[PDB]
Amino acid sequence: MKTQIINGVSLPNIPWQDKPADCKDVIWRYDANPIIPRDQLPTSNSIFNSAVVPYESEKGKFAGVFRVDDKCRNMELHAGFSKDGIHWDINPDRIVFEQAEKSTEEVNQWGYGYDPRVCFIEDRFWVTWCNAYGWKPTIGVAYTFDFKTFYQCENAFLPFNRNGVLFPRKINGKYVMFSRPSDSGHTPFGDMFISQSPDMKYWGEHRHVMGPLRAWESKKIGAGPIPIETSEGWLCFYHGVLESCNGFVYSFSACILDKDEPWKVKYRCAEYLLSPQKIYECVGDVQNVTFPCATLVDADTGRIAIYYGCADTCVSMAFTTVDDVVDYVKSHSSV
Amino acid sequence: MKTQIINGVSLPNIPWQDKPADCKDVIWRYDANPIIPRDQLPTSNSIFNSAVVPYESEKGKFAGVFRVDDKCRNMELHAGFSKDGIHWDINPDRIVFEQAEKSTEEVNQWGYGYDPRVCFIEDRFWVTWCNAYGWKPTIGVAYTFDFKTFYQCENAFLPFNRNGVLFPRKINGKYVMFSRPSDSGHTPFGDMFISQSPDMKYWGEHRHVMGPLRAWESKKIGAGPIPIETSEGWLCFYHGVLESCNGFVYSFSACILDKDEPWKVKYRCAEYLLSPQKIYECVGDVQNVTFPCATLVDADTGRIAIYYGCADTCVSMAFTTVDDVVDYVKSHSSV
Amino acid sequence: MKTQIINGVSLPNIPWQDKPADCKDVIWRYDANPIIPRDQLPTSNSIFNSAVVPYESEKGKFAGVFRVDDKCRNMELHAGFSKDGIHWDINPDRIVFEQAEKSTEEVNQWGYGYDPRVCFIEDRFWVTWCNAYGWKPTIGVAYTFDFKTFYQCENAFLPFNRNGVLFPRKINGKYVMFSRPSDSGHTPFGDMFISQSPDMKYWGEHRHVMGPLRAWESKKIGAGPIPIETSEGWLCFYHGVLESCNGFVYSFSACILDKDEPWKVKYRCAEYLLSPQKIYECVGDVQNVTFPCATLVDADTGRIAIYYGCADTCVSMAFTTVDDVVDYVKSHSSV
Amino acid sequence: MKTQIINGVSLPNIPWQDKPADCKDVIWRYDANPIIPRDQLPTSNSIFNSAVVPYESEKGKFAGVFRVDDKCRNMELHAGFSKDGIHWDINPDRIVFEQAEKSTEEVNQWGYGYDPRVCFIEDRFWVTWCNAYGWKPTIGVAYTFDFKTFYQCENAFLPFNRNGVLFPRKINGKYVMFSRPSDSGHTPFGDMFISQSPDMKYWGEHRHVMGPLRAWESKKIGAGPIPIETSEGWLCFYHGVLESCNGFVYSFSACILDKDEPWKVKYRCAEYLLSPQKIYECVGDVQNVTFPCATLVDADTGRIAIYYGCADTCVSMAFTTVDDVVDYVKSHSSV
Amino acid sequence: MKTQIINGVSLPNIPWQDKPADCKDVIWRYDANPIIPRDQLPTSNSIFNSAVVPYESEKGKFAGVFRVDDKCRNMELHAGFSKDGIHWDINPDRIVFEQAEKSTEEVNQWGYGYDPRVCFIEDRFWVTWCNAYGWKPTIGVAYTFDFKTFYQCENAFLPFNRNGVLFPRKINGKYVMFSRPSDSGHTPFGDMFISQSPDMKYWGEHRHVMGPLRAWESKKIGAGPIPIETSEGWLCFYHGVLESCNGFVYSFSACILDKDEPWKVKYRCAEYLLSPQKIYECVGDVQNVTFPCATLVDADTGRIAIYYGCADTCVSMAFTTVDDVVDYVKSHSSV
Amino acid sequence: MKTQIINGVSLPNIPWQDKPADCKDVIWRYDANPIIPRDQLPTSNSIFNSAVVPYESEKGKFAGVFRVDDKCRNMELHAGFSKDGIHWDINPDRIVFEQAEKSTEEVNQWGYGYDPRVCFIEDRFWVTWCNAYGWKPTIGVAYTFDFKTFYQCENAFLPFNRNGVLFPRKINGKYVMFSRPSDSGHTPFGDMFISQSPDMKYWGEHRHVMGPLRAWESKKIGAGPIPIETSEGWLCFYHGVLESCNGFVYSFSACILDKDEPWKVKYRCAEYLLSPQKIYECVGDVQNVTFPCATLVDADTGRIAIYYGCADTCVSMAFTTVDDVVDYVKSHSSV
Repeated sequence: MKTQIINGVSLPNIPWQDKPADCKDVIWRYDANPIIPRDQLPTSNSIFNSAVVPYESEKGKFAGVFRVDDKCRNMELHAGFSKDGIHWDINPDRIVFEQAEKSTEEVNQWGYGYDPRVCFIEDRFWVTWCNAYGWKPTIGVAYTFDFKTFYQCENAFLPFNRNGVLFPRKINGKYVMFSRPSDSGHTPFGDMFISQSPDMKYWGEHRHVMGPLRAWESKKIGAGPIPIETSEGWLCFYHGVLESCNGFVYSFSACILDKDEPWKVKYRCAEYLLSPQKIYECVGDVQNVTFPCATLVDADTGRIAIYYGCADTCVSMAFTTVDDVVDYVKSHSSV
Repeated sequence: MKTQIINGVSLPNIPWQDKPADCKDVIWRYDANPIIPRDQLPTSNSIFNSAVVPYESEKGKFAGVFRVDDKCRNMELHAGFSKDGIHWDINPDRIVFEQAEKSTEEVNQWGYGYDPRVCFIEDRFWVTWCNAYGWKPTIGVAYTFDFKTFYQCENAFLPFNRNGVLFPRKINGKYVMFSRPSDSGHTPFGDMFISQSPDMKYWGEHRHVMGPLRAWESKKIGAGPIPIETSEGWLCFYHGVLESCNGFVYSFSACILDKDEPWKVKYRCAEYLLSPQKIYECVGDVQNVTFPCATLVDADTGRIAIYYGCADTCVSMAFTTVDDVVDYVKSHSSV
Repeated sequence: MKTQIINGVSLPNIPWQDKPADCKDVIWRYDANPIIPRDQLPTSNSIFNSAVVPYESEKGKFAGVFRVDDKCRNMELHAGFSKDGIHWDINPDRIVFEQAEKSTEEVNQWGYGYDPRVCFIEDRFWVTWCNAYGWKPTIGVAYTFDFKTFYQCENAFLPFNRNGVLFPRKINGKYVMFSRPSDSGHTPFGDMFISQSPDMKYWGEHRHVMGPLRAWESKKIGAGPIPIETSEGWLCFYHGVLESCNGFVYSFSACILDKDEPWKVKYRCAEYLLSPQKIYECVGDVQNVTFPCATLVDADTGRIAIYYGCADTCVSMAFTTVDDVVDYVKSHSSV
Repeated sequence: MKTQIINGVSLPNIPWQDKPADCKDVIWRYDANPIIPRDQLPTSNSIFNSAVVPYESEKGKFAGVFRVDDKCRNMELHAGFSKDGIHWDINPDRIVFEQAEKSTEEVNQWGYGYDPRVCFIEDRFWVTWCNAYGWKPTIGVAYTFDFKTFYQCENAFLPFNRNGVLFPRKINGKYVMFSRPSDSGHTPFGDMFISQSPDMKYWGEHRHVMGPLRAWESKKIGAGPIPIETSEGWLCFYHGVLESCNGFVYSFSACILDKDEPWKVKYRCAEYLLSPQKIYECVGDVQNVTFPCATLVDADTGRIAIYYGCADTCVSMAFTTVDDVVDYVKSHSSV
Repeated sequence: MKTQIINGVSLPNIPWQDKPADCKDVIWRYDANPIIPRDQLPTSNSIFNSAVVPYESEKGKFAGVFRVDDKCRNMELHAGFSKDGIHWDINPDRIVFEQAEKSTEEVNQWGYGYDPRVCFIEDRFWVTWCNAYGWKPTIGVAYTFDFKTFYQCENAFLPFNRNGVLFPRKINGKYVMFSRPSDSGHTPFGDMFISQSPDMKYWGEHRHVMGPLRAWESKKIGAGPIPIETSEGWLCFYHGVLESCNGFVYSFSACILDKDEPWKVKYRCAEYLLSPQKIYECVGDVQNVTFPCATLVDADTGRIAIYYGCADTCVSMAFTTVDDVVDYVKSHSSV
Repeated sequence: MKTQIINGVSLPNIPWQDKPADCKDVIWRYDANPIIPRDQLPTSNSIFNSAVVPYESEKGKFAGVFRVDDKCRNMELHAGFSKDGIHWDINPDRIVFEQAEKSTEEVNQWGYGYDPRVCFIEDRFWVTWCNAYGWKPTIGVAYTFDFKTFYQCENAFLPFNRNGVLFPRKINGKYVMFSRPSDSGHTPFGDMFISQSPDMKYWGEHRHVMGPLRAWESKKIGAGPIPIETSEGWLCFYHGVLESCNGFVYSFSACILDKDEPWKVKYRCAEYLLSPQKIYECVGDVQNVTFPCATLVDADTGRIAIYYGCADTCVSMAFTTVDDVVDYVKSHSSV
């Protein structure tokens, strides 16, 4: 492989399909999407925008935290497990957080939770999600050792904020998180930022990453899945939005960020890499949405399994390789 | 049956399919939806949101008033008839009202009409619909004995108002109608109210029923079909709206209102009972709409057939029972 | 006088100043405006848009219901009295309504109230105002014999409505009220309607009066003071709104309506008769507001004394005659 | 035929399918739509709203200019060629314009271009499109002899303008062009205009054609394909927009314009002639759009083949005849 | 003087006051503003944004075209005359236009007109203003020889457009006009353009001049008075808008455009030269507006008298010199 | 004094004027407002919303940071000095920040700054303001020892945020700062929050304080001057906004927060304590604004001198006492 994975893991059992002969694109979709349908739970209206990591357990080789909206259209998080990373066993009830410290008992009342991202750091799995604080969106933080008990920490930021995604390790001795300042409604703007923390409680040294640039990403952008560490820097899949007369179209692509200062962009692909085109992407609760929240990387082969939400209804998968994405990113670089 | 139907009628011939074994919902769809396609009339752009009652005719056992939108996209009411309540013979031409009284000859000019509701009271069938008075939406009122001639009455209210639905008997000596104060466009709000009339002309004693509450019904709500009288009080299906970044999603559910003072809520289901999920509910003139304007009830068995507009394009059917709805309403109740 | 006053009163004591020689306008202002300053009460933020009638009491020859906004910016009604019609003794505290019938003890909770209109009809003074019902604007209704105790009746209408104004007698056996269908915010529209009632409780036979026409009244219109009965028909001052890039401009003018069917317009003045031009009309809590809620008419001479809110801050007076207004409306008429 | 085609061309090779026996419409759809899928090019996100004329070359009997949106969602024009008018060989790469005079070398920088219209005038093919001038939409103007080299002229008008369409000959000594004053975003208004030029550089004598009228066209209208010259006058297919709560629905119909003063409407069909109803018209990048930019007319038979955009995603075809349309337009005329 | 006036006139009688010793600004105000009060006509609501030129007649040495809004708030143009350029004799009645050619008898029906600009070219005075075409704003054109009879020509452009200002001579043998593409309401955007015409009927070769830039001019800009020809190029006073939470603030400044191609900016002052600060500029029908439509320039001294609208209520005057303004524009230039 | 000032300062030379005999208010205005006019500096468009503390220097007994908007309408901070606290010597030029550490030389480029607040903490003066990071509002942080050199630190938070106000000592060993999550425009919402920091660099443990409540503060609220420590807890003046049809009205009041957990509201005055009512408050750049950013407190007497911006135009002074404010706040408390 021309581009090496750093601090990756060996995933010979990575969900995978080969790139169809007629497929002329960098990324190709799994041939039996969606892998998690809207009604997989008795109480679920939709299941989408969901986080997955390799994790060995009684129920399989992968685990995850899943955005589940019930028939009240309440937004919740459910833990889930899988042997092959495709057919998922999702807890019927929501994660009920325990507080890591007693000092956050008052403040962390449950309201809602959506769009989680999950990664392992040094000794545990960290969950971020869009958490309600007094019914306002900010970034929630929790950790878990076993995806059974979840320990909630302080919300990282003030509202209004969304798309909080942790880098998978400390950089220069500091935890680093993508976020994306927003508002109280259907946010019509959006630049990506990073913020830094020595202890995962106090955040600062905020740095602007990038903002809306090309047409497909002209209205707003946001961080997708956990950054992938690479010979070239941080490989970051991200979402971008185009505004039509009828609403929003959510596509995603990728950029490469400087290894030591992730807010500096080395390359940024000028094209989307996947956009709403199939029936399950264009038809649902929210039309024309493809929203990546997790990837699996096999460091041995550089194969990538991408999980993305479709039309805010279901979860689908797609495949590509680190070499293929990096190559295309660099060969079609914006600015 | 645990809950009794009060002042109901015997309908052994009610359109009916049994609940499938795989089905985990309170309400299940007719397996051959839609029952009325958009192009059933030579001039129809769409047929939806329509009123249906038992009525013994030369042309069948059921009659109705149908919202028909033509290829001007004008909005009109058409009388229809059916033997089985599933296959309909809809008049090719619109209802042309006659004024019940001379005193409305000048006032009631025909501009538009949509979303009729119809029920029998005492000696005749009463029709309500969203009626244009100087191209502003209010509640039109009319009656008929035969679904051949329609006698138009005074508009019940000042604009701007929509979703006028009559209770099917007097209550404490007065006619009672649901309505839903609106504005001059795509109304971004809406609470259910009742008004009271001794004579079907003068209205007053306005009482607030309820407003938006759960996420699925957070933008606005409004009355659906004619209220059903039960031992628990009034069973009322109603629509609720969720606003996404791309627009509105119309779902519907049910509440139970006090027998004597129906603006007082006894139970209200926190969950929708049906939401736009099939292709014909999600794709059409207005995506993501399931909109109930009529139900049939067989008082002998408690079976309910529900007619509902789909994507403002066609008319579909769903089934449930009074007991199933009531049990679920009571056990999943909001406030 | 050329135009006669019908069913008026002898008011030789009417507040008055003669038309200055250098005046060219149909309506001239009192020379020591405002007559009621924003801070006349210890708790008042502003006092404006207020109602006045001849009433003989110990505290004088005139009575009224005044809109008072307090230093919370709450909207309240205070009763008031005056010997000359110019200097006002206003109650320091809000009218606390008593329910006329027990049937409204539940429904009529006090939320807020503004823009009263008042007239004597056959045996008492009737009061209308914009009344909160569940914090939504509609028309409140009350009566009083002595301006000391106020008896609240049913709200005449559903929200959202404002500018409810009674005609000062029954017409064809029915009470008649101006109103103006509105919305839940700073309403960007507005036509005048009348509604009719046999008993001041149930309302129906709604009729359209008129809508925005000329530029000065192009955004919205609304009834002002009590209709004045005349040889020409009903003389009605109404406000109209023009929208600039910075907000609204409230002026007012007059129309003449058919005696028998007051929704039919006989004459309507193309120009405003007064608009915001003085410092106390242009600067204040809401700039450029000129808003009449009462007139006194001396039937013996045709003298009219106009009370009008200025900049939503204070109350001011202006003067004109019935013949002048009538001549000018008829000779400068729209449609 | 009852109506004759004036100044037309003999097109016995026109793409054509007969009206189905079950078709009850003026216009019927090709039965294998779309004819150009979104991904016909390796770089194409979507191909729609496209211009076609008869033109003899080595690659076929018809040529075109096609709107292609690439995977950055940039808007470009690509020339294309076809043997039958149904299977199309479109250039992989955009038209790179040459300037006709040196005088426009400075101002005509390429930004974007979409919705081209093309017609033959005396000695060459003219192209109009929506051209960026400083990223504001206006009407770009060019000509070609071979569809291989394109020569750009002066932008016809100031921004903001869209839907510029040329009449296929001079009228009263002058070139005549449809356009449609717009704004800087998703224009929520739109009337059709004509402007006149002696030389295709300077435009003047601007004339209003018509504005939104019927419901299906209530929000805005614009010109579609090249006007067809006829014994009854100019036959002009046009698009019209209705606004639902979820956005815009684009439909199209026809009108007939006076032969010598084409701003004067003679007839105007009250109904749409085609509206978004099939799955490739309702689902896509932009839901519910059918947008006609080109027709082919066989003057011998009166057969018409219509090229129209679907869902801003793909290109489709429909068929009708000059007589069928003209008769329907004249028998179902608005005003 | 350092900067010379080109093609100017000797104006020893120019209205003038010397700069106060305490004045630290480039432009100082006349000390008895307004020079034209809102009520100078018996019918006028407001008189503002008005055009003025030197012109010898029986009524004085200056003549002009004045925007008068009457008590309907209709917008009209009135002719006016002055002996001293300060006290004005304004015709009580509107200019009623005569068509230059009979070919515009039909189109040029009068709707409204405002914001006139006037300059002498070769042999007559040319008048532009914002003219209604079918109640939409565009630029009207007309000429006069004596300011008594006015000859209307073709509207120069399509709607929507405002701020049409002619250069006072041909340039490269073409008429040159500033305009400012707008929209149907209170336009929230605006760049300056020029267009070119060989005959004042057909217009083309459109060139972008400049856009909003500095904070005080961030929302939109527009041309002011007739360009003044100097040895630095064209001295062009222009208006620019800032948006606060309460509305717009209109200030004005100056730029210097290239002699040969006036769409190329040589200098552009970063600061405003005058902004709303006085009571008559800040209080009125539209608060915070200072709007220049005319200047007199005495070529032998470089004195400049500026006429400008204040709060869309009245006309005021200010003074400066060509040298003062050119030095300041250059030494405080933007880009 | 019933209430004590904790950790206060002896200020016998506090600017002061005794309450007028006819003053029926908690707070009374200085009788020669403004104390700083819009044009005190040669460059200044307006000077308002400014920060003031006691500080012994060569230029006086008080110092501060002043918001100066220049004649580009750029927003700046200027240091200033005063002998009496009423007559100010303000630097003609902006504060150019030094970076406290080189780690912020890249990130902290100057764009704009406004609404400064200043207080002493342990060994230096800390400055917060609304600081542009990539032209997005957030809270800037700096310190000074002498008001001559200012050392900039890291922005406390992500955009979008404003009204950052530091408590004047550590609480529980942490710095505590008011802020107010906003958006990218004229923010139509706003709640007060605090955030906590060990080191003035990293922030967390965010706590909701309060949001809009009473009509005068129905739209949004925000922290005003530095919190004052008191026997009753933290005395905090804050601004509140009401929205009319014409824009915003900015008033201000006071609340009392828990000494140890300042996000917990003990008392909250239901009424405003000062609103826009004088000509310098109601008329100017932004109408109807009274915005407090600094108080002086004499701990010996309880005298409070209040600095506040008026109409975004000038600075005024008001007067009150701790006991007067605390008593009124306690006896007129909201929730």
